[PDB]
Amino acid sequence: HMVSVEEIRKAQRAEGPATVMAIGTATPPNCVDQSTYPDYYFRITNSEHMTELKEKFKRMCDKSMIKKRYMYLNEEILKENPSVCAYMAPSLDARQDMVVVEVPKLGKEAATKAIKEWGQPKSKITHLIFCTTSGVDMPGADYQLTKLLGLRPSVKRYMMYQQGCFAGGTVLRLAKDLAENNKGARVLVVCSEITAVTFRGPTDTHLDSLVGQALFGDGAAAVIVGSDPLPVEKPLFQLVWTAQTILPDSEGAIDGHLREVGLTFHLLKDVPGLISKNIEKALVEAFQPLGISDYNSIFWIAHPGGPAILDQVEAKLGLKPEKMEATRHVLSEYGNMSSACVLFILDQMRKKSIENGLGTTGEGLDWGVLFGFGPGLTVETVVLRSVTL
Amino acid sequence: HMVSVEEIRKAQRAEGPATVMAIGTATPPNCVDQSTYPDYYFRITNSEHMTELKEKFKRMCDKSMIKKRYMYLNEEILKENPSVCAYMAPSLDARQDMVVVEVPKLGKEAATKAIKEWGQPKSKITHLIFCTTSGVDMPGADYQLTKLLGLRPSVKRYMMYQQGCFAGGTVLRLAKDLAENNKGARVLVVCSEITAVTFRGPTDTHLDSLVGQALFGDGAAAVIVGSDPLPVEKPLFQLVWTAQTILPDSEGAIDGHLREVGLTFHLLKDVPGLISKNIEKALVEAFQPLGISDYNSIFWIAHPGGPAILDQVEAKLGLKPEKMEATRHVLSEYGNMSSACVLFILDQMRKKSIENGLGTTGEGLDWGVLFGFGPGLTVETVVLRSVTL
Ligand SMILES: CC(C)(COP(=O)(O)OP(=O)(O)OC[C@H]1O[C@@H](n2cnc3c(N)ncnc32)[C@H](O)[C@@H]1OP(=O)(O)O)[C@@H](O)C(=O)NCCC(=O)NCCS
Ligand SMILES: CC(C)(COP(=O)(O)OP(=O)(O)OC[C@H]1O[C@@H](n2cnc3c(N)ncnc32)[C@H](O)[C@@H]1OP(=O)(O)O)[C@@H](O)C(=O)NCCC(=O)NCCS
Ligand SMILES: O=C1C[C@@H](c2ccc(O)cc2)Oc2cc(O)cc(O)c21
Ligand SMILES: O=C1C[C@@H](c2ccc(O)cc2)Oc2cc(O)cc(O)c21
Repeated sequence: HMVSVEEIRKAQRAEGPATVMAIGTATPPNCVDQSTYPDYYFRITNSEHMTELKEKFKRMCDKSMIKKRYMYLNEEILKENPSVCAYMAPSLDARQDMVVVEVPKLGKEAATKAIKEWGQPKSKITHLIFCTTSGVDMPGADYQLTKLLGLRPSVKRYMMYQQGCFAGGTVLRLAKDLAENNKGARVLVVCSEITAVTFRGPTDTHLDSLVGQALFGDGAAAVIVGSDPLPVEKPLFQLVWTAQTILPDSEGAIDGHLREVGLTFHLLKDVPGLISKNIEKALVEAFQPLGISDYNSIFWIAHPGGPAILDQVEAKLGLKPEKMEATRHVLSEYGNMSSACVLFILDQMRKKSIENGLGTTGEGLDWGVLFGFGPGLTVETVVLRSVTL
Repeated sequence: HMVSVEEIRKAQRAEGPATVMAIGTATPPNCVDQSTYPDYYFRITNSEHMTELKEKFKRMCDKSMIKKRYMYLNEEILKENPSVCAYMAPSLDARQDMVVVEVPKLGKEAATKAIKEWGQPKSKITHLIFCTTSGVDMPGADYQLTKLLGLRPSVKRYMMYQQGCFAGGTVLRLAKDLAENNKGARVLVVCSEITAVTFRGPTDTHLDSLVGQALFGDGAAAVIVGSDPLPVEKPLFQLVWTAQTILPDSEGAIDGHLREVGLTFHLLKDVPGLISKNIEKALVEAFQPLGISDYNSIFWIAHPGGPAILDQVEAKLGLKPEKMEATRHVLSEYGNMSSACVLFILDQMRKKSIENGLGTTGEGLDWGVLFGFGPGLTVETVVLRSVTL
């Protein structure tokens, strides 16, 4: 017969739901204690004379519910790059020189761990999604990671630059379509974030910049996503349904500009209220079609943008305190790692489910939700199904 | 009745091949004559003393096979922004201030034209892909376009930043999977490119930067992509098959770095040779499964990185001179508009096929190829099917 586009389409598409088959995570080695961060930060920025501001920063750090963060930046690198320690000094070239190298390097560590868990040859990776908010370059971090891992030159790449904190949801929403539309496709997904682009000295004029310095940390996370798993692959979660929305009345709530001074951060106090005001509508869109209206009966992964977002969502919906445990655990041990955070939380939930002998990767529950929150104000929703242990 | 993930997946997916249903294009109003550009360029950058370098640049402009380009930048803006006219003065903030506004605005013009051709309500747009190599911001150009067009707030966005010249292929590879995997999905795709980020003054120390000043122009293009066309929709092309690859021995052939001086361009003389040496392998991977080995029997869309790429591909494959007509037409009337170019060429091919009464939107042929070329060195391949006129 003559080959038709309709015959090609039927032969090239996959049959089953996109399935998470591996999760790996990595951090820079420099662990920074939150209890002493105000002293460390005001010292390495030569800002000890700003005593009232330091008291404000101490309250921010004490309320952050962060115990520690990992940071590529250390005292030696800051002494070598004093423009990065200024509040607002031309410093983008110094910051780019760091993150164009370190972002794909950290992503390589996470990716190697995901590949090791998957247990399949890396020659079988057909698609790569690389996501960061930390620097840009051409060719991108996707190309650098392809070279570092030795993936096939014909890997289909999606380079997601300057995305922000909702993009852990965005990469899963993308991976889902890549895996489900392509028979055989195995998608490597990497989110890698390094705060060397946003770190800056303190000022009393832009207190929202200081909130960033209290919350943001470094990390990379990788997942393998595919449809129609082989018997030798080990499913962890299914990706069921996705949505992205812009919240009403949220213009300018979270803004970030890449300038000569690096990545600047603008943050309205309305963000927790905006998210908690709109979250039931997002849950109804996702769960009404599944016949689910009890949000204490699903497992939760929420981007921990800060503890006020988690507290206000929990209070608005009446989530029991157990629901945010995995989310709060990652906020505690790592801080806000922008796009990577919800992937660390998915890993933490699988890990705690195994440790406590629960019946599924979703804390013994069947259905789950993953939320990303970021610039827009954008909300990403991913509906998840757990796998039985 | 308990809904299963397998039942959701079956109801959620589209049936047929991703179909281009509209193409719209837009350029800035300032038309720049290539025959006078060396005198304009050397004057406005205060470089008239560099008489030997100006003769070199005249030779580049004369060989470029470009007649004119459209540029957001004009004499008035350049006099207001002397930092942009230096080879390497700090200028990123002035260039960002231009392109963070102008890229989505030019995108809107193109998108409005695509939506008009499509003839459906913009409320039916489910997915938006925005692609640019010109600036970055949070929220991104995708958010700004959603606001400018009044798209639904729940439009699923894919913000493709700092991609480079191959990404007109990339956005079609992405749109194909979004349209095919999602019943009812209608994907708006916008590529918008503004050279305000790369424009800079001449120096004999970086002759590859001067090549960029001869070739790169501004423009935006938009397509609507969907599966399962309604009877009131009008298909133009089907997207059949896609590939991305990195060419062997091509490391550093095309690089671009975002610095305090704007986007810097590095370009090896190796590029045309690398592309022509590797293009047949790309064609065999695409067309041998379709039983096609005569590359004069398919319609051609090639990213016109420069005339030397097109000349060396044509000579390597023994293409008839007519095959590259639509591609050279766009190069002649618009220059190299990075990711947008191949979409202008698809429009030009449809327009010439109508003007000349050919049987199909692909110059009367059934099968076609679209190539993107850019940093990596990356080659994007898209196999197309035309539609009858
Ligand atoms: C920062 C945070 C941990 C502080 O904890 P808290 O429970 O609010 O404690 P407080 O209300 O005492 O706030 C601490 C201080 O930070 C200030 N602050 C909080 N959010 C701020 C913002 N967006 N801009 C400026 N200052 C802010 C408060 O005004 C307060 O100052 P004060 O003690 O001098 O009056 C908490 O407000 C939070 O998690 N906010 C959400 C952060 C967010 O939007 N995340 C998304 C990042 S993309
Ligand atoms: C630029 C171009 C139009 C010049 O036309 P050409 O006649 O084939 O080349 P010529 O040998 O006459 O080149 C003219 C001048 O440009 C110079 N030149 C061409 N490509 C160059 C490069 N990549 N870097 C530096 N100089 C270059 C030549 O050395 C020559 O200088 P000269 O006249 O002082 O000797 C052509 O080389 C071209 O299309 N090149 C491909 C551009 C490319 O790689 N595109 C990708 C963009 S991302
Ligand atoms: O400025 C930043 C920093 C960035 C980031 C966080 C952690 C990290 O490791 C690297 C980068 O996250 C952000 C997220 C935003 O929505 C807006 C922003 O302005 C920023
Ligand atoms: O430096 C640039 C400019 C950019 C561009 C072209 C046209 C336009 O209108 C806007 C930006 O295209 C590029 C494409 C590349 O592969 C590498 C590059 O370095 C560049």
